[PDB]
Amino acid sequence: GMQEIIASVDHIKFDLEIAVEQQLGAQPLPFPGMDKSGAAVCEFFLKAACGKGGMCPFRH
Amino acid sequence: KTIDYNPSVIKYLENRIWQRDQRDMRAIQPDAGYYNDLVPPIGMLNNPMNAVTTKFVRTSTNKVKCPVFVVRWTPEGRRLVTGASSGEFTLWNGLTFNFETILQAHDSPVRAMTWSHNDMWMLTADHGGYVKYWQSNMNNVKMFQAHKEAIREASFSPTDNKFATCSDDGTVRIWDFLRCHEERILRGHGADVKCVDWHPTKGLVVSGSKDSQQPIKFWDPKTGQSLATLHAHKNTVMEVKLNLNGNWLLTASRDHLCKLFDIRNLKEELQVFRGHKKEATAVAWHPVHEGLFASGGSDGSLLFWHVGVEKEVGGMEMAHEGMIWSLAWHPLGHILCSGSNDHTSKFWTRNRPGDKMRDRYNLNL
Amino acid sequence: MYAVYKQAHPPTGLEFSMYCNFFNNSERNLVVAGTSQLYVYRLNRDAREKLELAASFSFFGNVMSMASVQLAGAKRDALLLSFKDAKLSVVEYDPGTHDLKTLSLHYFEEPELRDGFVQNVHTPRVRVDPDGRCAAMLVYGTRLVVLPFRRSSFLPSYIIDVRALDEKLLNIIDLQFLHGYYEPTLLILFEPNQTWPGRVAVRQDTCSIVAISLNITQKVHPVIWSLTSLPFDCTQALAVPKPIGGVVVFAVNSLLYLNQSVPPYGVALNSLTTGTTAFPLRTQEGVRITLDCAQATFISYDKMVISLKGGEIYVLTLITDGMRSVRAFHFDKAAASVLTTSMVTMEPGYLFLGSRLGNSLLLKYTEKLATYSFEVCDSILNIGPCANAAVGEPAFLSEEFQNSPEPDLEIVVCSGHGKNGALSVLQKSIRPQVVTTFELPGCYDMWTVIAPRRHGFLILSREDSTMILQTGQEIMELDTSGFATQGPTVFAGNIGDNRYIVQVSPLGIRLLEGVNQLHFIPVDAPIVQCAVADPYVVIMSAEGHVTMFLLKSHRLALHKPPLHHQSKVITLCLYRDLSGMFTTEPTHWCLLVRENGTMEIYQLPDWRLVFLVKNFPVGQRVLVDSPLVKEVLLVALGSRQSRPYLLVHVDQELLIYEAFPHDGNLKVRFKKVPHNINFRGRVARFRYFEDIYGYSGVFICGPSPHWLLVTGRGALRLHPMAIDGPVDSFAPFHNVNCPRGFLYFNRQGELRISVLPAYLSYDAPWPVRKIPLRCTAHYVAYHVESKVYAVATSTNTPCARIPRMKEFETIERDERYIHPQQEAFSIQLISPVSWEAIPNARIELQEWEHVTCMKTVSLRSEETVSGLKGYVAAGTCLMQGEEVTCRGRILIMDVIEVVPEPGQPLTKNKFKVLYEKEQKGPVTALCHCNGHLVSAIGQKIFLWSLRASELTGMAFIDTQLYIHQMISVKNFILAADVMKSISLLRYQEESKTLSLVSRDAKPLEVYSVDFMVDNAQLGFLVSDRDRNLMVYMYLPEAKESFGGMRLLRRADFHVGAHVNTFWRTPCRVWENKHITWFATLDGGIGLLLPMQEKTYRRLLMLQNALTTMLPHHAGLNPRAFRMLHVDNAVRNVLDGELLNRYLYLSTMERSELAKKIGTTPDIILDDLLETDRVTAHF
Ligand SMILES: [Zn+2]
Repeated sequence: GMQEIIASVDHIKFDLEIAVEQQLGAQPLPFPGMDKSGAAVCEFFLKAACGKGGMCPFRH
Repeated sequence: KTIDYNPSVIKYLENRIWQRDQRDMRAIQPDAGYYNDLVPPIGMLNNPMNAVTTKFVRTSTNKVKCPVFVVRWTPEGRRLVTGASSGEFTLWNGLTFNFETILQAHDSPVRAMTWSHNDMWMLTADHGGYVKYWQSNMNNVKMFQAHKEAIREASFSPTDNKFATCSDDGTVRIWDFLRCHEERILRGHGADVKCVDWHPTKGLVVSGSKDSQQPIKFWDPKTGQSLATLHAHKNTVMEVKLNLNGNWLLTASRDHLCKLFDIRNLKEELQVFRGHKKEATAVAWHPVHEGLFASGGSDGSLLFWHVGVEKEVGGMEMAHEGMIWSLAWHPLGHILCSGSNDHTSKFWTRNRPGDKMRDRYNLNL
Repeated sequence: MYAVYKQAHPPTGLEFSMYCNFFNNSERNLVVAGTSQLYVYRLNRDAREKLELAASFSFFGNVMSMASVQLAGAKRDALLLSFKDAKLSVVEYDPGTHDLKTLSLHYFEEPELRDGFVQNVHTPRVRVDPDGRCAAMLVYGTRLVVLPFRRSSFLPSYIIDVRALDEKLLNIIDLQFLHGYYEPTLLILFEPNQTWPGRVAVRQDTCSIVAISLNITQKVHPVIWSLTSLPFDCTQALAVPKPIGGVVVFAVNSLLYLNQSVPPYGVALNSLTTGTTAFPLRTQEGVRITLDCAQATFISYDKMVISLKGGEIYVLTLITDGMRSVRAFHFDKAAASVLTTSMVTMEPGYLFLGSRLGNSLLLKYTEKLATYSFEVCDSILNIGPCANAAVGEPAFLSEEFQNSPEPDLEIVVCSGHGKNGALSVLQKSIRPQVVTTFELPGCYDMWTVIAPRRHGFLILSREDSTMILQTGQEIMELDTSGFATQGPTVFAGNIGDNRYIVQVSPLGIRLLEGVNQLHFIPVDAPIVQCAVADPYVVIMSAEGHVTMFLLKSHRLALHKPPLHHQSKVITLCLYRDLSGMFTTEPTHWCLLVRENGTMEIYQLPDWRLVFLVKNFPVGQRVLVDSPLVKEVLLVALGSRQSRPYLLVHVDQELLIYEAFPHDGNLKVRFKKVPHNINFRGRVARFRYFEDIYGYSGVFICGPSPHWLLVTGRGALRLHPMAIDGPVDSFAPFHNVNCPRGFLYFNRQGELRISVLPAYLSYDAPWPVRKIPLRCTAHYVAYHVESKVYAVATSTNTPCARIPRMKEFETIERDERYIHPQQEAFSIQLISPVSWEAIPNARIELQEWEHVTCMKTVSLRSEETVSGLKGYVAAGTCLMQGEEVTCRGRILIMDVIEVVPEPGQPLTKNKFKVLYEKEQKGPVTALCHCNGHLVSAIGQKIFLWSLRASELTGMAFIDTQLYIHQMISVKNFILAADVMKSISLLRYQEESKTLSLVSRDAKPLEVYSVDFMVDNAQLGFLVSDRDRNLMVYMYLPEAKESFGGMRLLRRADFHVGAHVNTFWRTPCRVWENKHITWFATLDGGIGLLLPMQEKTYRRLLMLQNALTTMLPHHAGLNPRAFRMLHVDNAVRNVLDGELLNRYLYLSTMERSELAKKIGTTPDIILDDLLETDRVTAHF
């Protein structure tokens, strides 16, 4: 048993994981000063490819 | 002192495995020794009487000692927020109901406060006619004036994109949440409008005003055209609350009566809830039990009713020493809060089995 | 996105029981029902007593109440079944079809009857008048449907609103028709002003009884008798039979007898009545019990048998006077038994205890020395509520199968509850235990004979020769004369009474006594098939010629069968009938299939035609008297060969027919048995065997070998055996080295000497070994590096202290005080080698600690060459009432290997606790994420790193009310809330941030969550309280998800059972798919298999056709049942249980249905069989 070994997924690339990596459907953060909360760290900002600054829905 | 719902949830989860429903649930004896056999109201769906919270827990009051108009639970029950006449939000813990934080939110008394269906936004109106937007962390993000007079109540749409406001100007105005732009202005109430409610799923607006000729009106928010007029009460309908089943309209009024209507058939009244010695002001449907709801009064009476029962299933005639403004149920449904004009807010929980109910709120000792 | 649901294991739990005339009015049968399963049993007095399964039916809907009635001039009792919301189906057995016939289905699902209450909490409760004048079904708790019966068999029903009935009957706790009345009198026990335990100080006597006289003709229902001051805790009522009459009302703390004329009589069963009841109650002496959740039935008048919570059995005696007026109660405590959900009295002396919590028991009671003593006569296996399931590797697998590339797995299930809690080991397939292996290429067929109970010879047939192996303490090739070894053999077997041996060759027939040969008469087309049963021996050639041989005292005689050759005979079969089903002591029959497609059964001694099927190969559902069938086998199975079964080989399809009686023609009819067995020198595929490890059955060879076992229970079992691939030949083997084993050839020419494993029982739908624990099994976790199972168990101890906020007050009460049950938890270690618990490997939890979660988790470690280490983690919570702040502990356990204690081999494995510390809140859920432990503590979800013996926190996030279930895959944690649905989380290792990707905004009471893995699509399978399966997808580009913040419901399915545990296995197209398996709380196992879009559309058209043009049991609608929450839906999950009805259809009906749905039967069958094949795990 031990699901990770009998049913391995590491060879599978999920469209769901692609969406979070490329930030699909990342609407601009509304109400400037929203301060957000549970937003993840922006992957694009790490490699300096984030057009939105302060206006992005993700942490920078 | 503490009311921790976790032991009830754990017991429910364990009983959930081997009991099909409450017909397989082992009965709790009316003895003090059976403390760990209690389950949340979701466990006892066939017996709504458990959620008749006539057991006093704590009187939560501010240091300003000012009337409390609206009390609301944080959508995950972690905190409770009270809207006071000083325009402040006071936050109380959902387990040990202690003071946590205080902030000067509005410049005028907070008459309206509601959370979006998604647990992201808290919309609050005030006596000056402004509407404020709030984050889960109590951060203000937007501020605009919706009405030139006092706003009484606001209600959200199922998708939270639109909301309605009721004011003393006699007009109900539909707004766009993202744009803060009014889309329709609804007229037909001759006097101050005291309550507005959005239909839980359907695009319907029910409103209640002081106008005796037009006590309750139904609106079409997209077109802006009134759909029906409901001559329910003869004096200042104070509350309109549509049940989440989308079939029942609950109306409290100054005529000492609470009424229930089937919004599909408004010719007649389903039920009249008599038992308030004085004006009926507050009301709140139970989140878990469909037919159970609690109502407040101007003398301070806090009563409990169930659809289909003539008389009250419970109540406390001296719950508060002033008019009860707002009634808020905990999301789990085991704690009821009450904001009253007596400058205090009180928490009520289910009565523990084996208690001799001889306290000041139930009997005489 | 798209998927199909298949039921791997049917539900085992039972909830309803009655003793009615199911088949005819000359015998009464035990009719029991569970969740969508109906079983009819017979009582066998010879076996000792054992329950024999007589019929079994499945419904597209769960039964909510069951009852029987004899209507008018009827040949059997009709069955009144109720289904959730408002449906009443009247089903009667069909003798001509051996199936359920629906007499009428009544719908009462109108909005006006619901009174605005969208959430239905009142199950439809069907009650029947003892006199059979009417039936009452309480609908929604307020509408009373009265179904009159004519004294065309039914009368138009009317609905009585109990609210507008003189008084206002609210709530309604129970309702029973009373005995001894001129008109149907329904006694309703209700509660006009409801109260609950806790508010009793202000409301005590709330229950009331009202007896209403139902006038059928005038539709008037006046009240004739009423009481109003009954105790609040009344739970159920039982109508006392005619001689005494009245009603016995069960209360939690008291017992009441009520009648129309005499004053009420009641007694207090414990001291808890004081201060909570003003009803006049005497003190019953010597009795300290509780009747809250108790099943009772009347074995006779003035005596009642009551099964309490905890399983205790009491005999309640109604002590009366000369005027039949109850004046006292006598309680006698009999032996304890299983936790039961229903009770019924069989033939006098027998009492069946239906149970969905542990095995249902059939009891026998005898008067002792008044008093009675109970003994267990039978037991129906029940894998109870599957709280949790663990997948693990079996400890013993043959070295031959060690190198198989498909993993060997078993399912261990936490089943039962309380005293009936147990561990169930579940394996779908049979794994042979190979003793020794022979490599004998060129042998295509085998036969094993009995030499003058033990098998003495093994006959093997080659292309042009024959190998004879003599079996004893050693197996050596027999080169001596006597056996025809110069050519291939058609058949070899035992003739007479296992005293002689018969060997068939294409040249002729010979008789053999051990190694000696008696005589050899040539037989002349060459022989291709022979059938042997008793002295009668039939021979079939290649051109269809039939020759018969009789063993005349011993010598084989010649008798030409008189048969007109209208059509060429293509296959033959012989059958000995020991149970007298073939009525028109042993009798002999010959089953014969002709070329034109007609099956003919003859009486063997005289060859008289008694049975004929006009179109046999098409596979008709029911065979009634008057292509290219390859093999037929007619055998009687069960106890004393009671159940005749027909196995047919035709065009890559297997047909199983169950013979049932139906009245000079054979008074027998055959009903097709649904199955999922795929068939895609004349070697017989069907090998009948008796006594392989005590089991009688038939082995089916081919691409998918299966075991067809029927024991004395009478239930057909079909267990696959594919660990060694396709099997060509099979034979039983009873030897000194192979005791009661079997014998078969692998497709590589290898010969296996193998026996059935002993630790499993094959009398169940799955080979199962149920390990009693005497306590409640909560969670099971399998360790891989130690190959053991960790189980969290709890037992009930009497509570003596009350925590206060921390002080404890001792509960000081009276002697007649019922102490509350306190659960004490322990973690056990179970060895799969011997399924007994490992000694000294038990960890005891604290006094009030409750194990809320226990999982095996892979965490990062430096000592292991791989990243992960795989510990076992447990989360606890100190339940000490709502007045005390609940906090929990995290228990990280490692199972180590130590030197075994002398004389105790199992002591090699022992727990090593690395982390046991108090947390900052209740630990409610656990999982792992990339080697990090994820714990839901309170209203936040934390992520820990295990290094040394201390957990370091990495990231946390605020979450919903109460997270109970939580699973993760690839840094994506899926957390479920008790009533605020599911939430998707993401962990970024570089930034150490836990973030909420999306969540379902709509409220949902979630039971358990899993993942639906496709080639590239990741779903979120969700189970809810409303018995539904939901698949959620993260679709940021979709418009419904505003910004990727709303999880979108993409697939919907209503499984009629609650699901609490999930697991996934890879497919056995299908490139990167994983089957999502689940075990229901009703004892069933199901799977959800992802599927391609085009295949889904084709199978959906097939499903719609099956729903529309096929009648169903009880008249229920398969589509409506599978609709979500009906008792905004996205029907993207197919019903394999409904799709399986295409396999059960004949080739004809399949052809017309394929023509209607615009495709072809071969394509539909390929899709269905591929779905069946990819899910053949365990
Ligand atoms: Zn960014």
